[PDB]
Amino acid sequence: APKNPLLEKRPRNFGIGQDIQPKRNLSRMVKWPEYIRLQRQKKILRMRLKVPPAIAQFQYTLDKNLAAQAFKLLNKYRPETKQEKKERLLREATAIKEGKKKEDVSKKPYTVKYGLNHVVGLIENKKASLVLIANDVDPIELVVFLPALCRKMGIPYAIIKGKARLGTLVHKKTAAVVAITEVRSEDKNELAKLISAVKEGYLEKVEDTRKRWGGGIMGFKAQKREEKRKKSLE
Amino acid sequence: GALKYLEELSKKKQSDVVRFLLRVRCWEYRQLNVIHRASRPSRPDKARRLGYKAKQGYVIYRVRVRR
Amino acid sequence: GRVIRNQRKGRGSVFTAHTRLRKAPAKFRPLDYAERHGYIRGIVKEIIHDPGRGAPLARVVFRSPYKYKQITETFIANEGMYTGQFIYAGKNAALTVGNIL
Amino acid sequence: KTKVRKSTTFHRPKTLVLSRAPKYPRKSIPHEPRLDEHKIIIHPLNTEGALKKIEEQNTLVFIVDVKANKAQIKQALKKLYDIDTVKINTLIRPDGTKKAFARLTPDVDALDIAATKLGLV
RNA sequence: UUUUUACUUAUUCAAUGAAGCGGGGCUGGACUUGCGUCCAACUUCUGGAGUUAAGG
RNA sequence: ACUCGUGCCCCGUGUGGCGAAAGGGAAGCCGGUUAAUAUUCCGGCACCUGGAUGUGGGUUUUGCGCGGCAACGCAACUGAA
Ligand SMILES: [Mg+2]
Ligand SMILES: [Mg+2]
Ligand SMILES: [Mg+2]
Ligand SMILES: [Mg+2]
Ligand SMILES: [Mg+2]
Ligand SMILES: [Mg+2]
Ligand SMILES: [Mg+2]
Ligand SMILES: [Mg+2]
Ligand SMILES: [Mg+2]
Ligand SMILES: [Mg+2]
Repeated sequence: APKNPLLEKRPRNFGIGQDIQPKRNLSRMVKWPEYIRLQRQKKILRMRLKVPPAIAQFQYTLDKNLAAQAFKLLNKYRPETKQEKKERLLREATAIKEGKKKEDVSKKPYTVKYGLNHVVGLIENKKASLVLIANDVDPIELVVFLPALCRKMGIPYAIIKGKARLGTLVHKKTAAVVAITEVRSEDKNELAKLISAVKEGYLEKVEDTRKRWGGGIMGFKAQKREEKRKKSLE
Repeated sequence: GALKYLEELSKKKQSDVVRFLLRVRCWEYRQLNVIHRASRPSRPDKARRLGYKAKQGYVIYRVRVRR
Repeated sequence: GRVIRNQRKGRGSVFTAHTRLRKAPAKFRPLDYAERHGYIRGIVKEIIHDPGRGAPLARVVFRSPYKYKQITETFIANEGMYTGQFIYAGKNAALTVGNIL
Repeated sequence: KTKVRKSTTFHRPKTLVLSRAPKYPRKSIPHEPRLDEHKIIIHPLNTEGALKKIEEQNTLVFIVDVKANKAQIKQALKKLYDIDTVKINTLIRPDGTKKAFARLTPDVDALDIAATKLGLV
């Protein structure tokens, strides 16, 4: 059906001083609450300041593919749950009620190692075969020495993304560090492949970038100003 | 344990890493309220040494005072 | 000796400025996008006497660029300004008496 | 990735609020209704001027509790003597007690009410 | 080593309802010849009105 | 918006209290009456505020009155943000 003659256009000229401005997105300049403001300014300040290498080495994290491979291996060795422990204890109870000694019904467990002090002791005694350190430990101090400790003890390490990721791997909220020491023979080859891949695809690339200071990157407007200055000079 | 390493690192208050962390945390605490609840101790080794435990009933409060 | 009168004046109390008959401070519009980039038009509604001030003040009404309301400002009246006069405030405002540039 | 904000001001989002569901009452026995009719109405006034208006105006004068209001006095009179009033005036005497002039309805005789229920003659 | 002037994130000041800041690119132009650059974004006759969008 | 409180949808720049018996402010007059109160009681005659729903009247049925040149009038004679 053709449009009736009495429908027409009323375009609005939003120029200065001749129409009320439309309701546009003003999300770039909202007065955010103080906690949000501090949260963003904290990251801005860490980017602005020169970061010493010991802290700056933590922005180079494991790639997505390597992290996926590592978690594919680790999900076979995540620790036992409460129900699994209860069932194991129940069957051990039936065993020693029958008179058969404990650790006869159950076998030696292979599980991923977590807990900061436990992991540190493991790599100090060289029992740890691979170490994965969370990249976002609130007090980096707790883990700032871990790459140096692993290098000193000659143990492959990788700074991996996700403290919460390690936590859900290990049935906690956060873990902040994870170590694998021994695996079963059916995936010792998988462990060797993961160790070699982690080595040659993270450590060799970060061998040099881990030694330099964290960038004193300026803001967007400052970067544009410097670009304009250089272009005008040249 | 990592707390021995933390104790040794906390002595090096003039080092670059500790100086950077102190400067940034000082800015953050200055932006925060004069007295405010802290979710966790920013010095876990020092807190545990002074008697802090990670269980319900233990609280950390951060306070700044005029100098 | 005593605290002298000049010292006492800074305490406030009986030496505070009188403010009941003063209706609003004489200030320009807040510097906004319209005043920065083009101009905005306002209408002079009245020329009022402000007690304690030798100069008269001008009440000028503007439209809000972002809302349907209208905003009344209180300027220091420049001599020659009159009720019902259009004044213009902005970068591109004409160079006439009463315009804010 | 971020929501559109048409206003440059941030408001605290509205969150769910729950009414109190205590697992123990703070007090076990709710108090009985204080200031019942027996406390509201104390005794009739039998002075000269109090008895004069019983005949001249069909009103009864009572001494009532100081914290009782006109509605409470009316309800107490209705419950205690089956008395219906058209209006009640109140004052607080210099001795601290409240005096109430309750005018009865025209169909009921204050003299008979006083004689039969109030013991006044 | 001493002085000078550069950076912005410490720190300090000011404004606002924290609305249009900084880069561009679409158009409009005006200035120039190895077709190349600069500017701008639509309100000034009138003591009216302008909001809860028309349209594609 | 549901049988049922709890499901949503819009607006937002603000977001306390006390402080006047002479400032601001809803509405009561006359006559009579007591030993002592009265613009408070009694009689007559009124007014204001708030809440409810009626009778009549008015207006309309694709709609929300009519008149006067006009100043305006008439008993009403829809009206969110
Ligand atoms: Mg806790
Ligand atoms: Mg002195
Ligand atoms: Mg009274
Ligand atoms: Mg053209
Ligand atoms: Mg008050
Ligand atoms: Mg008064
Ligand atoms: Mg009366
Ligand atoms: Mg009367
Ligand atoms: Mg009424
Ligand atoms: Mg009708």
